[PDB]
Amino acid sequence: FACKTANGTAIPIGGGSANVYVNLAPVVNVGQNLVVDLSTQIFCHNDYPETITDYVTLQRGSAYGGVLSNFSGTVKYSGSSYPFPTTSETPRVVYNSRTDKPWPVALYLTPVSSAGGVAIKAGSLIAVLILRQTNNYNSDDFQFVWNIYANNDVVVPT
Ligand SMILES: O=[N+]([O-])c1ccc2c(ccn2-c2ccc(O[C@H]3O[C@H](CO)[C@@H](O)[C@H](O)[C@@H]3O)cc2)c1
Repeated sequence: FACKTANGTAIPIGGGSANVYVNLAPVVNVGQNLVVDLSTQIFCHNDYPETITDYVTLQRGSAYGGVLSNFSGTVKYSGSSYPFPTTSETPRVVYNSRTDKPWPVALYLTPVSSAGGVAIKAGSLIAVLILRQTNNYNSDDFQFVWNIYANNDVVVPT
């Protein structure tokens, strides 16, 4: 089991950490959601699906910078939503193919009532998402740590 990113970096067997750079909607209104879709950013596969089934969770999602200060919301993992920043580990998604498969995570972030002007700064860290991988074969339990950076400013109109 290993993963790769839309920025051309990787995390091999055994886990590790990578950076992800996301283009964000430039304007988000109070009462609306900023969508941060990681399924177009992070892709993983199973290295021996003939005999092994891989299990993958979002172990913890943490907010930083302008997301931490100016937004609330949810994380959608494989069709179900949970609070973000996270308060538990999600259920598992099965990886059962060598073919790249997106990691089905997206953040839905809404501005807090006090937000206005530049709410997320270009280049800044917005989230850290920990992917936990196990299997039905051995006792491997690996963390793939994804540091999510904004590529651009996000403005919340007054
Ligand atoms: O039954 N056999 O004959 C048999 C069984 C296993 C075999 C082979 C040949 C290679 N392997 C093998 C390949 C990869 C492997 O672990 C990595 O990939 C797993 C699947 O993605 C993942 O769960 C692990 O955490 C680790 O990332 C573990 C074993 C033959």
